[PDB]
Amino acid sequence: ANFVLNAQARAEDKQGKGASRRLRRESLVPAIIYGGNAEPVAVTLELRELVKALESNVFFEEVVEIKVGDKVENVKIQALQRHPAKNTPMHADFKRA
Amino acid sequence: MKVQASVKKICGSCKVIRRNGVIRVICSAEPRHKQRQG
Amino acid sequence: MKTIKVTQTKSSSHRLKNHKLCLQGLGLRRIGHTVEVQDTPSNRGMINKVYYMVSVEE
Amino acid sequence: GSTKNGRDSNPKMLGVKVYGGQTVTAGNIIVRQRGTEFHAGANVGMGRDHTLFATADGVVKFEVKGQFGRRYVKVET
Amino acid sequence: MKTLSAKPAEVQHDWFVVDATGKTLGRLATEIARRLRGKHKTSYTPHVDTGDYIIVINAEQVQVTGNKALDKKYYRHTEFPGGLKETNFEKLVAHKPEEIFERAVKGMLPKGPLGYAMIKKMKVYAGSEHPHAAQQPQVLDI
Amino acid sequence: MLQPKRTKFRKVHKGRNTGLAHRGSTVSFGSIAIKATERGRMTARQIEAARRTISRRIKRGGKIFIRVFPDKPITEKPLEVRMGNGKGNVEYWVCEIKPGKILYEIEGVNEDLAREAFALAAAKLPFKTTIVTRTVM
RNA sequence: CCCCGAAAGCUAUUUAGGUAGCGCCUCGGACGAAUACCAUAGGGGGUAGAGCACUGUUUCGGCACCGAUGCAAACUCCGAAUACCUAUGAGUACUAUCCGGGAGACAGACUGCGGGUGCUAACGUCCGUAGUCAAGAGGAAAACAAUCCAGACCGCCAGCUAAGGCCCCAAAAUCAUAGUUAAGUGGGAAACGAUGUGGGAAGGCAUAGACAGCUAUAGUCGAGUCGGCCUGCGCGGAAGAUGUAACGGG
Ligand SMILES: [Zn+2]
Repeated sequence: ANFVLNAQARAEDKQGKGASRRLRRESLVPAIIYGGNAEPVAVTLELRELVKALESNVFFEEVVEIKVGDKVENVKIQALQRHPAKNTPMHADFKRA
Repeated sequence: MKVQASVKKICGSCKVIRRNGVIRVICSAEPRHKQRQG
Repeated sequence: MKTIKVTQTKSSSHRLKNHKLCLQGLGLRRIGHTVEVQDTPSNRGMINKVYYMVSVEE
Repeated sequence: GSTKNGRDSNPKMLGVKVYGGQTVTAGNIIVRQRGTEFHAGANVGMGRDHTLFATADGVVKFEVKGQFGRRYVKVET
Repeated sequence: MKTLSAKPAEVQHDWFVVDATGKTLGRLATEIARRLRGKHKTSYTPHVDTGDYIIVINAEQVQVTGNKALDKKYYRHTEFPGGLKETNFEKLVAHKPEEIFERAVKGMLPKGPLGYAMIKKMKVYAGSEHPHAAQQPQVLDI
Repeated sequence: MLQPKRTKFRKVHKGRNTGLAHRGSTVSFGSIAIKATERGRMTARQIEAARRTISRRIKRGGKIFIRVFPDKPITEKPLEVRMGNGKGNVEYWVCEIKPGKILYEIEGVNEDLAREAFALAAAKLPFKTTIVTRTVM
C-alpha cells in the first residue's frame, strides 16, 4: 500500500559484473527476491525510486509491493549494499512476506 | 585592501562582485573589509 | 564438415610466443592472408586466443 | 656502521615430484617433504627423511581420508 | 618524361583586386596564399611560380574576433642586448596595415627564394584606390 | 601521540595502498561521523591535532570516538648519507587510509555543532572528507 | 658475393674490465614426429582477495573473562584467476633427441606489470616477468636508440591500407548532424575560494497576494521566487634571469 516499487526482469545476459556495471551506469539497481514456495527472482529497480523509499523509516518495517509486469510480489527489505565512499545503493535483497 | 586567495563575506554589509575577471569583496560601512583576488 | 574463413588483419612481429604459434597452427603467414579451416573446438581455441588480430567469416 | 643481517641457507628443492594420474615404477620418489604433509597408503613407503616412494608399479592417486582428515598418497596396480 | 613541368616563360599572371572590408584576416590570408602559390591551376609545379597578382584595398578595415584586437602582440628584436620591442594589433593596424598583411601571408608562404619572389605579387593599400589601373585587375570575391 | 606499546618487528616493508574500505565505513559508536573519500596516509600528530580541534570546539559536551590508530612504522635515513649500509631508523608512525574509512564519530552533541567542528577538523587533514550519520540500513 | 645467426646469464676462481664447465650460435653425421600450438580429462598448492579460529597488536563498554570494532612480509578458520605436471585427440609446422668439428660471449639499456631499497625522489639501485634497442632501415610523435604502426632480395612516374591526419607552410573535408566553451581555456601546475554557464532529482512558498524596495504588523506594487544536493565545461591561486620562447609556425 505505502510502497509499490516498479521492477523489470533481469535475465542471464543481464547478470554478471559487466552487466551490473552497465546497469548502474544506466542508473538501475539489480536486486534479488528470495522466499519460500518459490525459487529466487532477479529483477532491476530504479535508483530514484529506491533512494526515495530508503529515506522513509516505515519502509523497513512495512510490507512492500514489487510489480513486474502483471505479477506482484509482497516482500520486505532484507539487505542493502552501499558504496563505501559515494554511499549510493548498489544491490538489494528482498524476502517474501 | 587585502589581496588573498580566499576572500569571504565577513558581515551583512559586504558584497561579492566580479569586475573584469577579478573577484572582489566590497563593504558599505567598513572601508577595511575590501578584499581582492581568489 | 563445415569450414570457416580466417584472415589476418594485424602484424604479429611483437606479439606473445603462444599467439604467434597459434597463427602458425592455423596456417596464417602474413597480413591479409586468408585460410580455410575446419570448424572444431581445437581450431576455435586458437582463433579465440588471437581474436584481436583476425577476422572470421562463417 | 654496519648491518648484523645478511645470511641465508642454500635451497633444498622440496615438493611434489609425480602428480596424480601419472605412471610410476617401483622406487620412484613421489614427494619430498620436511614433515609428513602427506602420508603413505598402499604400495607407498616412507624413508628416514619423510620422503614418500613407490614400492610397486602403477598409477599414483591422492586422497583425503580418516578422522584426522590428513592427506594420503597411494599407488594403484 | 610523360609528366611535364610548367615552363616559366609560358606562365601567364592574371591580376585581381580584393576588398578587405569586414573579412577575417586568417581566412582571407589562406586564400591569398593559395592564389599566390598557384595551387588553383592544373599546371601547378612546386619549383615554378604559377600564381596571380593580388591587389588588396581597404586593408585597414580587416577584422579579428574575440579580444585579439587588444591582446594579439607583434614582437621584433634588434640584435642589441635587451632590444625587444612590442606592439599590438590595434596600434599596428592603425599605423601600418601593410605590415599586418605581409606578416600574415609570409607566415603561410614557403621560405626561400621562390617564396620571396612569390610574395612580391601582392600589393596592399590602406585606401580605396590603387595605382595599378593600367594592368586592368578584375574583382575577385574571397 | 598514539604508538603501539609493543611490536614483533621494528621495521616493515613499504607495501602498496589499493582497494576500498568495505570494513569500518559504518557508523557504529555514535551519531555523526567524518569519513575520508580518497586514500592516503594519516600521521599520529595529524590525528592528535584534529582531535584537539574537535574537542576544543565542542567544549567537551559529548563523546568523541577515534577509529584510526597508527600501527605502521616509517623509517628515514638520517641525512648526508650515501645509499646502502642497511635500512634506516624509525622516526614516526602512520595509519593507512582507504576511501570510505571512518575517522571520527561524535555522540551526544547537536548536528550543527558537530558538523561545524568537523569542518574545522577537515582543514588539517591531507585528504578530502565527508559527513555521514547513523542509518537503519 | 651467397646462407644462418648470438650473448652480456648460472656456477667457481688472490676473483670482480681475465679465465674454465654449463646455457645461447654455426657445420657434418645419425635419427625421424618420439616435438610444438589448441581442445578435453586427471593433479598439488597457500599468492591476489578476505578473516580473526592460533601469534601479536588497537578502541569503546559490562564483569584474567564477556559484547562490539579495526590491523599484520616473517598471523591463517579460508581461498582464486594465471602458471606448472601427466594422458588422449583434429589441423598446421622436416619439429624433438643423440654423436662429433668451430665459435663468440660471461660492462647491458629503456619501457609496462609484481616488489625490496630510497623520500611511493632520481635518465638512481637490486630481483622476477614481457616487448624494443643492442645487431633493424621505412611512416607518426616539430627536432627525439629503448614509445605507436611496421620487419628493407632488386627495378616501376601503377593500385589498397596501418599508426596518424584532411585552413596555409605541407598530401587529403573551410564535409554533415546535435550540443558545450568566451577562458586563445584549447596550447604547464595543488590545497583552497567564489561566482559564470549546461544537464538531473528533491524540497519551502505563492494574485484569500510570497520575494527586493518605498511609505504607515499593514499596503497603495503584481507571479514567480528563497535556499540547498549530484554532475559537463570554464575562473583566481600562478615569481627569474639572452630574445616572443608552456599550439613547430602563420
Ligand atoms: Zn563588511
